[PDB]
Amino acid sequence: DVMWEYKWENTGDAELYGPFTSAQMQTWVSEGYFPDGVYCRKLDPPGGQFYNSKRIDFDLYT
Amino acid sequence: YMLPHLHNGWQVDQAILSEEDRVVVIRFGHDWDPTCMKMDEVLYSIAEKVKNFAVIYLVDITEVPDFNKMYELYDPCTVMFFFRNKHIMIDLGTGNNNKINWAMEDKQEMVDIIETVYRGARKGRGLVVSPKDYS
Repeated sequence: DVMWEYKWENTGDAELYGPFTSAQMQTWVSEGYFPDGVYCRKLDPPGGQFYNSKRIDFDLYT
Repeated sequence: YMLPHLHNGWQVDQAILSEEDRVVVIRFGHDWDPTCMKMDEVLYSIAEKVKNFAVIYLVDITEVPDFNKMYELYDPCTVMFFFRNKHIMIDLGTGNNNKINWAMEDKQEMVDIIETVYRGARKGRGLVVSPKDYS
């Protein structure tokens, strides 16, 4: 089971958005809500490292 | 607690052939090579972390030249990925989807790549995208 968080800008100040399922992220991608992508990471483990969601295949984690 | 090495083509064949549920990660190069030294330190330090879904092997392409023509192993350091006997391609944004041929010393980054390869290939993808664009 995998969970995501994302922010609109790749900065230390941008608001991060609560825990989301992979299916949730996939739905938002396919519905045009991240037209330039968002900076996302898995919530486990804590390390993080943010990636542009445009390069993330959320369907791989379902 | 060194990384395992394979010493001939036959051993490499058996290793690629032997994992039903783990990515076979192969570093083609030479221990003496500086690029290989930096890549090996990454692989060594993440081997335990990824061990459930990836096994890493080091191959000296002087001792084992069998694949040099096949995979155009002309770079100092080449990391390639295999799942269920199949070469798994990764779009790294570099134009070459066959291999990682530079020492990336970002540990977690390498872990994330291997995990993407594993997850992709398990779902039958022969091509997967790397989370970060490498230009």
